[PDB]
Amino acid sequence: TKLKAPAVLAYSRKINPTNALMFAVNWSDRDNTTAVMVGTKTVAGTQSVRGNPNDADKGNIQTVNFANLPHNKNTLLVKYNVKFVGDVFKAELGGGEYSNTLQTALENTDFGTLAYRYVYNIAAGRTLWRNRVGAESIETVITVNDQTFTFSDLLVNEFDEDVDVAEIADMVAGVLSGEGFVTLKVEHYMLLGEGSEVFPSQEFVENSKLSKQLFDLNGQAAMHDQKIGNAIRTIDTWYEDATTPIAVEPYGSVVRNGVAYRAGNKTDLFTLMDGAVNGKSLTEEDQMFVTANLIRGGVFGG
Amino acid sequence: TKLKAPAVLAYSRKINPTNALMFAVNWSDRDNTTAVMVGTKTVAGTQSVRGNPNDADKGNIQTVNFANLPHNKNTLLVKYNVKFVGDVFKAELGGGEYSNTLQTALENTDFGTLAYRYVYNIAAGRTLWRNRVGAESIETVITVNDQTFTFSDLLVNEFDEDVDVAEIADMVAGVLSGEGFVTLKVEHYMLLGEGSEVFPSQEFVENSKLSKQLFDLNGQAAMHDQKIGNAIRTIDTWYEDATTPIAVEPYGSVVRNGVAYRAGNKTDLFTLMDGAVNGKSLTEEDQMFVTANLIRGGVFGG
Amino acid sequence: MRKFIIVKNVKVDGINAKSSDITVGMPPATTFCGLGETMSIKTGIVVKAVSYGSVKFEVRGSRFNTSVTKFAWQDRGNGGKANNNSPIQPKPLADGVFTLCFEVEWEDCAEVLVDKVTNFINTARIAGGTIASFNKPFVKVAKDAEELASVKNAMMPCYVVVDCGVEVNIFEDAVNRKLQPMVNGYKKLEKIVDNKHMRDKFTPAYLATPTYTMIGYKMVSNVDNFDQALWQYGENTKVKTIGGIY
Amino acid sequence: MIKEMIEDFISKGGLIFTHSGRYTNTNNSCFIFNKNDIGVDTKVDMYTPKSAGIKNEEGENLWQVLNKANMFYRIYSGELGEELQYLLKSCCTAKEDVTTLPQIYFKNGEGYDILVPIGNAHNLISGTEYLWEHKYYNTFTQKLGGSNPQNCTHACNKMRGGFKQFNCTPPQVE
DNA sequence: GGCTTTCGTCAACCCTTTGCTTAT
Repeated sequence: TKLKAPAVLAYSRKINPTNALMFAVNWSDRDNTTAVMVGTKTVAGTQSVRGNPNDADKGNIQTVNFANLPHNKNTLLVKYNVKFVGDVFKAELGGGEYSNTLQTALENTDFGTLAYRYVYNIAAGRTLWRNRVGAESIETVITVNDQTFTFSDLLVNEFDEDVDVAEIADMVAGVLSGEGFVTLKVEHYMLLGEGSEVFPSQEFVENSKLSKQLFDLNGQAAMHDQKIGNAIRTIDTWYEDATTPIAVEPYGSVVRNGVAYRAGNKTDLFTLMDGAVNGKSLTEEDQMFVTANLIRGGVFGG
Repeated sequence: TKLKAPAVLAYSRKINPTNALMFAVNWSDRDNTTAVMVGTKTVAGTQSVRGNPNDADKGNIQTVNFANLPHNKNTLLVKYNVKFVGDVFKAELGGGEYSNTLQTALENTDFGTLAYRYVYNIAAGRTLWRNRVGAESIETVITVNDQTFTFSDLLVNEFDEDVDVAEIADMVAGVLSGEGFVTLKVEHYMLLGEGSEVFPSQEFVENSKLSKQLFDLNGQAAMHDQKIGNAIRTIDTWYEDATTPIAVEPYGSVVRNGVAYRAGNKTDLFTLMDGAVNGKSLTEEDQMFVTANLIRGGVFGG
Repeated sequence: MRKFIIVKNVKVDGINAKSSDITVGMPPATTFCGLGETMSIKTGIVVKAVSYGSVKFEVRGSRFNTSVTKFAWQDRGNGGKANNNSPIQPKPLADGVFTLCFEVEWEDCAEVLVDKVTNFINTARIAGGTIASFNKPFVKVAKDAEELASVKNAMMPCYVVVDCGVEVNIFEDAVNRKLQPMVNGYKKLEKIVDNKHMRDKFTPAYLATPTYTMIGYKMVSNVDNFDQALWQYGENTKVKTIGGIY
Repeated sequence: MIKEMIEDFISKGGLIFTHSGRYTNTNNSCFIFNKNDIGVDTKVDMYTPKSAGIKNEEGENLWQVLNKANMFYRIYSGELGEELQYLLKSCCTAKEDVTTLPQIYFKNGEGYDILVPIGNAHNLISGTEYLWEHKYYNTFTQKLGGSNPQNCTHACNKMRGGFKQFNCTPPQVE
């Protein structure tokens, strides 16, 4: 009757950022890159917890990891490379009569708009997260192969139409819709300010003395590759009652807000994927969602 | 005469690969071989499990092993040895009036083509798998005894005719048909990029701390020797409706894709072997397949 | 006169760590004694005693779980089952670096022994492994008891096991004595009558179970003797050291 | 009902053994009972096809009631009658299947002796119980049978938490 | 008369979380 997903089935990651290294430069002198080193700050606070109002006149001492620009440098350089790998519908695990009837199902999907929203999320600078707030002017450069594109001020939640993001979108969608790879060496300049607070990704630490432990390779302030790759795939404006782009999770999940935007409305990855395998056509914005999840990868069968 | 099989017919592994050892070098200076350190990364994502949509508003915290190139080096160095031993038609268990008459039925295979597709998988770089995707340039250095061979651009799917793969193939075929060892000190270089993720073999373990455990030797990243061997024996393009080479197995099966390409159609190793011993006219491809499994080895219980 | 040929840094790659059903890790002394007897059959040099060591050794896997090796579908009449995965029997693997010492009566030159060994080690597996790269064999002699111990010192960066003796059993002597077991031999239970499916047919065949001894991994330069660290076969199919219990 | 579960056992299949190769490979079915190693703390094992059997209406099958409080030695001596003695002794027999079984040579002093090492049942269950109850932690864990531990033995079927193996890792230099 | 495929049977845990020695 219906063609089911294999019990072993997985897709590999097709947007591969490096762990971003976060440097300190000036706005005019961008080639004097010093390393923003993560240091340790022990802070005297105040105990303010929603349950206990009796231990509210005491004050907790929490040691945290901090990251600031040096006071002679007013611009945070965030350096990473984004590897857009092709062969999107080629499943790593499984791949018998379900990953091949879904490749032919998502054969006319709008890969160009998907790549435009990806390289726009790298180009508006959404892969900086909290690093963008309180910045006088942003400037990202994307040095794709023997080229260089500069985007100063792009709107974040609105995927506006400009021609250089369309150029990198075309040369990425000539890889995502086909075979091979394309790399984007991306440098993010934010005129934050001299000595301003710099926000890395903080590590998951369990039973550690630090209340906040930032990511570091050899001491430098750094952001996780998964944190960049989440913000690249914040392209989903096609869920029910859509107001902002969220990451393309299989259920439209946002763990920050504590709600899944595509679960329960029969608009998640698995029901649309099963419908695409079992004959039923999908909307263009839903075809974009399912092949965006195939770009994202994951255990897509159980 | 119904030359019926023994209970267990066991052949030794005639390809003897070692564990790959993952090092970080630069593309220009390939002499500062620093070890690729297996690290410990704890992630925060979302659940996104099939048929579990009421848990999709939650997250999952998964400690994984990760191996990245350091952000001063931009080329992953993969070092292993491949020891082609030839005693192909000699059995560990059993062997008499079944292995000898198979030896005098498999004496006229193209050992040169088998050694060619054996060496080509070491030369095109199929031993890297997901280390091979996204690489700008995959230059492989094979050091056979006092004879350094280099290869820089080979299509991993099609066995296109090279003039230096065939030179290694002659001595590997002379050892496989005869006796001895022609051990291949093999050096792989992949221009992946600065700080790109490398993909070691993952251990099938039952680890409580880690959800993905990568193979580490002393702490340096490594790939499994049977994984390398599975890459080398990925020569089989002689099955029904052949598209891509698969590993030569007794049933021509890959458990990863969930399909067996040489089962249920009288083209398995045991059916062809039984025809070979009772007297048939095997074609060149399915004779090459049986002697490729004999180099692969394995207990043949039943 | 004792002629000790020492090979060092033998990177064996794919050692099946299942020495027994209760011991998983370093291959036992029966493995290295069988390797010495394999060299005795293949080349011809009569080795009567063998030592070994551990420059590095990691059983691949987690703290309490070894890596489960995936199994290939290798069985007759199992073609309808080959589409799914294969059932996996317990076989842990381990990857380690070994030093080795042999005690051989060669009574000949020393640059031809090295090679009646390098032409064997390149075609031999140390407990199902794959010998990746080993340092060049070097023959050393022992005249007195201290010449021998200029060889013990010569197979260095390593932890040679010493026989420490079983008191009552292995489980009692593992938690009281902080120590670990190792298969030092096998005990013949019954006689196999079906020799049609065996390795040789002519050699008498016995069903057996491991018998264990406990061992200690003293660094070889910290061992007082080296005859207490030189394993050899015994009488009731028991490998043992010449210096006995440490 | 330790007389009923014995005629049960024997009918279904019933092979009491203190040594088997099912702990090595589950495709084995070789079972030998050694007469000379039965001691006061010797934990005996059993096998039926698909590990079939009926419980004692308290939740325990034949294996745990025969392993609890030296009941196997109780019957084997004859403290529960000689009508249970002959049933238990006719249960313990022999089986030979070197299939899937490692085969190594071992010297006899003046010749060789091809030798098949099979696992010990007392060693496995007794090691799990003792190294759990005296908390030995430099050790491994192996679940025999895979995802269906009713295949190998009865110990497998019951102790599905996993048999414990010694961590025989040596020290590493540097 | 085996013989080789596929479906039908039979189950049920309690877990623990670094040193082993430690260089001629």
